[PDB]
Amino acid sequence: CELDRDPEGKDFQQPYTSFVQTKQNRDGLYALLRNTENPRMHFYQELQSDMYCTTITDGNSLAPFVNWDLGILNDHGRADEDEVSGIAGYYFVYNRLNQQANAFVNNTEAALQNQVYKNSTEIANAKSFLAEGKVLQALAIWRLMDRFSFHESVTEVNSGAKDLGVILLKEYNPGYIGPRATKAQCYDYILSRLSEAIEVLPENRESVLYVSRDYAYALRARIYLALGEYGKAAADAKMVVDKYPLIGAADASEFENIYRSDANNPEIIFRGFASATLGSFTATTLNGAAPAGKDIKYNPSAVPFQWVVDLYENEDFRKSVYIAKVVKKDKGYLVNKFLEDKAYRDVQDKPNLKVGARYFSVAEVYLILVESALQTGDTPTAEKYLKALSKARGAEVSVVNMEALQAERTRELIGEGSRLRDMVRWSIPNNHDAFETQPGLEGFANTTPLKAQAPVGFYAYTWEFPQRDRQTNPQLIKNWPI
Amino acid sequence: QVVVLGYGTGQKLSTVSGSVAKVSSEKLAEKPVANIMDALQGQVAGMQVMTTSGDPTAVASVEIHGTGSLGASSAPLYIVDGMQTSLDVVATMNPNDFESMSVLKDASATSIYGARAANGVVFIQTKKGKMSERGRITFNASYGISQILNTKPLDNMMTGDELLDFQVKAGFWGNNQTVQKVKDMILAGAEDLYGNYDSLKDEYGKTLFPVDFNHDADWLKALFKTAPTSQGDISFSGGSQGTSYYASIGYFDQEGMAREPANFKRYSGRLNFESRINEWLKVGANLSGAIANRRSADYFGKYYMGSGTFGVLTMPRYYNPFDVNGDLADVYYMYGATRPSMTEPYFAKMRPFSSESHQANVNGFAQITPIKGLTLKAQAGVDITNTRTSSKRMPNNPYDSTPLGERRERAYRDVSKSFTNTAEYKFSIDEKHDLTALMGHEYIEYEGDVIGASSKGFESDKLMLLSQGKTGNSLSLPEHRVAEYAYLSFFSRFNYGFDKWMYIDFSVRNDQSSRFGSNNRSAWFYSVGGMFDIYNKFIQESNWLSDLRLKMSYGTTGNSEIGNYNHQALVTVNNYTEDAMGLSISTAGNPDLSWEKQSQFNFGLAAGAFNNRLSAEVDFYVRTTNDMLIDVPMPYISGFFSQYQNVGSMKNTGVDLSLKGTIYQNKDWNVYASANFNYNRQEITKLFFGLNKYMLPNTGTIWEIGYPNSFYMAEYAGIDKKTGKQLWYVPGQVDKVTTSQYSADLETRIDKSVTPPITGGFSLGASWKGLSLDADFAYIVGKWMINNDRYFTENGGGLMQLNKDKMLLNAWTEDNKETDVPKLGQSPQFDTHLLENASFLRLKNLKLTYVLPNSLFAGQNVIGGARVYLMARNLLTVTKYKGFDPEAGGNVGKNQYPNSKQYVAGIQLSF
Amino acid sequence: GTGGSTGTTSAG
Repeated sequence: CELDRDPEGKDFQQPYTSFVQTKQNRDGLYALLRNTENPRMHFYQELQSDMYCTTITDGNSLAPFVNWDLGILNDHGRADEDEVSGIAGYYFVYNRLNQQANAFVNNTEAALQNQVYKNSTEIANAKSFLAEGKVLQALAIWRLMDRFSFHESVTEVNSGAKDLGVILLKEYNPGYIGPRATKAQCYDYILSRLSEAIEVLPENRESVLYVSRDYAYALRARIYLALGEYGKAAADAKMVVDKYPLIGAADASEFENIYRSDANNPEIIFRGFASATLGSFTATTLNGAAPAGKDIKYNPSAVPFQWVVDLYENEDFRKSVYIAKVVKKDKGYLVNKFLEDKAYRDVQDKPNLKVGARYFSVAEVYLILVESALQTGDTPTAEKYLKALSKARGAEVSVVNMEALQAERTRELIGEGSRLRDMVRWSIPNNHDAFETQPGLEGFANTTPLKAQAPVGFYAYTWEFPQRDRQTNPQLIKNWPI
Repeated sequence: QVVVLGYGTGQKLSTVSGSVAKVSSEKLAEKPVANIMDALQGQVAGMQVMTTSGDPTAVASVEIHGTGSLGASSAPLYIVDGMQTSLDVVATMNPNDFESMSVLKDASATSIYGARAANGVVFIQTKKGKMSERGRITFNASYGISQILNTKPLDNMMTGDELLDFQVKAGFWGNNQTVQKVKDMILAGAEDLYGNYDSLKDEYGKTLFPVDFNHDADWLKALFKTAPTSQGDISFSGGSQGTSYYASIGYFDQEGMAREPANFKRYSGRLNFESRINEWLKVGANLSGAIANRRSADYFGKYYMGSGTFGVLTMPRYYNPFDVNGDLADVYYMYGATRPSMTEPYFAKMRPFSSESHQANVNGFAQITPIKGLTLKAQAGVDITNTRTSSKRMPNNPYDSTPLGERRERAYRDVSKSFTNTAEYKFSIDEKHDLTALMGHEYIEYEGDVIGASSKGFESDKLMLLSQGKTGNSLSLPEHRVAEYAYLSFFSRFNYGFDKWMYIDFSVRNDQSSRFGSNNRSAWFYSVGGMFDIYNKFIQESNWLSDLRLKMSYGTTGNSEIGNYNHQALVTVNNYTEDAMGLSISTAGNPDLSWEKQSQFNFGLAAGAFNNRLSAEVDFYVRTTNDMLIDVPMPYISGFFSQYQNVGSMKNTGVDLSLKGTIYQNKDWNVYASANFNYNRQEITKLFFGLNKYMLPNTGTIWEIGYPNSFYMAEYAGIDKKTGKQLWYVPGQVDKVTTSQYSADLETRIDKSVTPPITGGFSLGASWKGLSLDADFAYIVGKWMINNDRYFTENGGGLMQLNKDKMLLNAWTEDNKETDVPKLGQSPQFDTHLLENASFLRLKNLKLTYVLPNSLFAGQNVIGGARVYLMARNLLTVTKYKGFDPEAGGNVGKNQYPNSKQYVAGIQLSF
Repeated sequence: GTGGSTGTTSAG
């Protein structure tokens, strides 16, 4: 007498019994990765850097991040049913992706062990599906280790929170009460997942929308750079950098017309599916754009400094696409990288400012390889690839001298949330008061100093675990001493 | 008496240790409503029952020994001579077939229905028919009327000529307007609305007047009526050598008192049969059926302008729904209306509804007695319900949005089945020792589904099939829902008795179920109990004491009224591209989902004096609930917003007592009385991850550790005589200080509990020469209720077009500065001044019967007797509530269906 | 009857 009943009308979580169940759960995992790793979730690492100043129209929404107000950042965020945003929103979305990737990988392994697939093509595909899930496990753990764990240069911490990392779920467990793991176990687990996933995936890229082994090479290069091991980063970035071509343009208009488009852009390694009705969003925090009739109005809540514009040459293409002099009807500069896409609108005349999600590009691999070759000692490949990236955008670099690298990495990865981690690695302090705003835009900005001084080795570069955690969990050690 | 508690044959009633309460067949029969539990308000001590609506299709809510859970249900287990039922299925059974009704409420009575008997169990037993030389026929017939309880909140409302003055002084009609300028033209211009429509273009001002100022209209007669009730039955009871039968056919029609329709009508039949085949076998079958047609008033509990009791209170008196002949018209008029508003019989005519339910119960047992004491019983049962409802919306009526019509059809099927196999053995070891041993197996299974299909766009009244709608855009997806569960169980029970004075019983049960999570699916429950007869051993005789028994027990039970599918991580649709679907997890489940385990300790004693003249029984219970269910809020490492796990603890401590007595005056007079009482106080022991207080979102209550769950609102301190604003108290800051500004930080825990602690009832009856008279009273004291209609009938600003209270005429102003009501430019909030004392004392029924004497039927061999009776239900109610009914609701009294008083008269020919 | 849902009611 068996007496369990399956709910009619919905499926539930268990080891898989066919192949179409595996394929549909994999598509659901990719649609979850689309909303987890947005550009909307990475504006908080970008606004905390030494680039932005807050304008008057801000209602203290981005000002806790720019002015470093540590009283609000200790328990910032919200992850209720209504909205998911903030530090707790970041923690919530990457933990949700990690839990559902654990469920998918364990179910596909338990299905491959019990021989439920009927032919050889389903097995040869299910092994690749499992190898796709391991990369998403490693990515969702690396994001939490990047933003909720200390560097090796931090001076004062909580007593005992120097070595530890994030909590490491290996199985599906929404009621998990456990302690933090060390940084060695977490980084070994990440690189072990990527090592197991690289040897299984095919060499060619089957689709842009799904994980390829080029993405695994590029992600392992980024993690090896962020730890600091430069020779292994050059070993893992050289296998992918020559596969994808750079942009082709002669003037800024066709560079804008190609770069905003997702399908015609040739240098995208991995992006999410985006259509006019499914999978598009408005990333209008940095520029603050809005549709007005048939045009765009701009009311930005944070504008860059004058040193940010002064790194950019006037004949550059990124001067018209990445940042833009459109504030106050052409008087000021905002960040216009994530503005829109021409293909995702309903009526072709009026805009709606919808942009798809991109997870990697070849410019990150170029900068990784030039940096690792300059630190290792290989000057010619470093200068070759850096002059190639400079000639692709129309502004040739003069001399590679380990500062023009910082200039090009600043010019290319603006808006993507990489300035804070690079500021940590290069031992750069904040210096928010020593910089000046735009001379052409005065009064719309404000010279408000920092609430908390940020020298090198400061603990506030890495955030704090949320307040609902570590109150219900007595085995948790927080990061900040205050 | 002999009570069958659980399984196996009955023991006794002075031997059981578990505090059961047996209700005989006098208190169940002759009742004029559909629910059978409502006739037990105030009879069984420690069981409170409240019917929260006056529908014919309403169902009472029963709670024995408090509310045992904050998170799951509280209703008991209702089983009917074997297999269990719902109250909607006992409502399709004739109550003249019930022989008894025993309520089992303490452990070592309930604890062999483990994982289902945390809330007690009601055990309804059906009649079996007496073995005699010739059988007997009994023919019952009744007729009654039903109407609304009290019309007290209409004594406070304004008239038309007062409401016009208050509205024009408040500035609702205009800035410089006045009466005889507002009265004459701006709203007696309802001829501009009554002129567009052809059916009433030529009839305005001749045979119907929508706006009338010379005298007010009666909205109670426009929204409530006096409704009949009929009932009849024929029953044949017979027997012979070994074989015994009881058959019955009956009919019961009851119509609701409101004008919006709600009827309950059934035709039912029963055949109980039991016959022994040979020396070692006996078979039997209980068969029943019904064809029941329900309909229920849906717009009660919601606020719509002109319906319910909200429409009696708030609709202004200068509007008139009648014509000049005193009958209800098709439409009435409100100001600013685009279309005229339909009255209640026209809206009942334009929106038909028809339900038909076919119900069958089949119950069968076979019993084998091979050896002198052994008894092997096997019992099977099926319970089948096929319902089929249909509701349409008629085309081409002029007072509507569109001339097109809609239709919807639904088919329901609920099939339940149950198997029970027991083996009993009883034997005496010595001349003074005795033992009984029972062990058995049970299997419960339920599956049910709903199918529905809808269509729209019809243009004719005759061409209203469902395959004649309009295609294209006027067609939608069907409805389809499926639920099911199953239970398996093995139980055992040992009854060891000494010679006369010591009895000890010990029981155990194992339950597995489809609802429990996949890591702990097997549940173990036990109980131990004992009764000591102190009169038969210690004090052998006395002059005033005739019986004295003591008993005590301890047991563990559980409550598996958790959902069918609440332990598993449901995946749903999350698409990636446009061609293929995706599935993603959306609830996270938990495999460790328990059965909400509770444990009860009980201690009591029962005495009887003056040779069983007076009788008393006192009971003390401590009932501790553990592992309750709450949809908890989760930490962020879950990746979800809820987990729905087992946390918390509660305890209910209480005392209940019951007295019965008999008084005399002669050899033919006979007076008797009874009175029972139950006090029950509860407290919440613990909660979630080390919390102390937790308020459930937008409910109105708070769960505080150390207190019962109370009301969580603002305090009210009245108005001030300086500026005349509302002043709420502050939680803390004693000096107490009041602030005029309202914020959500002014809320605190009120010291008034949600469930009423003190519950009781008392009966008194007399009998002279076959003419008897009985009267039963039922009281609930300590019950508070939020009166929601007083949000609308006495607010100063906002909702000004409605009828108000009379106490807004004494509003605070500069020349009138000593009152208790605020100014007119405000908006009242939900606070302490809406909590009202809903404690009541009802006279449940007054019944005067008369059996015709045996000398009148002497030569006639056909008719052997007769009975006549008059009965009045809900004759009086004393309370301090202001909302037409204190019983109809709980935590919130909305636009409610009041309970109704009824007068029935009946005959019964025992021919 | 229907027509306007006239509500600022509390939760049951």
